[PDB]
This record gives sequence, C-alpha cells and structure tokens, in this order.
Amino acid sequence: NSALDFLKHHLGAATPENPEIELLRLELAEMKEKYEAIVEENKKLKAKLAQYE
Amino acid sequence: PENPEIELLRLELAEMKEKYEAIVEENKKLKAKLAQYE
Repeated sequence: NSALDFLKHHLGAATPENPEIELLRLELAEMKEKYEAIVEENKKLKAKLAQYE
Repeated sequence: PENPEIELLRLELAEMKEKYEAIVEENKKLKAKLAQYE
C-alpha cells in the first residue's frame, strides 16, 4: 500500500544532522553557482564569435 | 568518511567541478579565437 509505504518511511529514527554532509551540500550549491555563471559568459562569447567567421 | 552518502556527494561535487573546468577551458579558446577577428 502506497499510503502505508510512505508512512513506513516517514516514521522512525530521523537522520542525525551530519556536519560533513551539510558542508558538501553547500560546496555543491556553491560550485553549481559558479558553473552557471560561466555558462552565461560562455554563451556571450559564442554570441560575439557569431558576428565573425 | 567511508560513508556511501558522503562519498556520493563527493562524486557529484567532483563532477560539477569537472563540468566547470571544461567551460573555463572552453572560454579560453573562445576569448583567444575571438581576438583573431577583434
């Protein structure tokens, strides 16, 4: 039963907040921020080259 | 720590970083090729 299943997963010992995991998640978010910025720049450089060639 | 969840997170962090070093490298070529017209 999907109802019981969901209940069975959301009940019990929650996951203790691990400091290493929180860090890594913030590094991931941070790295993704930087990546998306450069994707913007990368798209601008490509727009410029379109003018030439 | 030899924790699957932690190691998985490190793998994703490493991938995102690899995807990021590729555009950084990708633009290197662009800027350089761009000044062949500008």
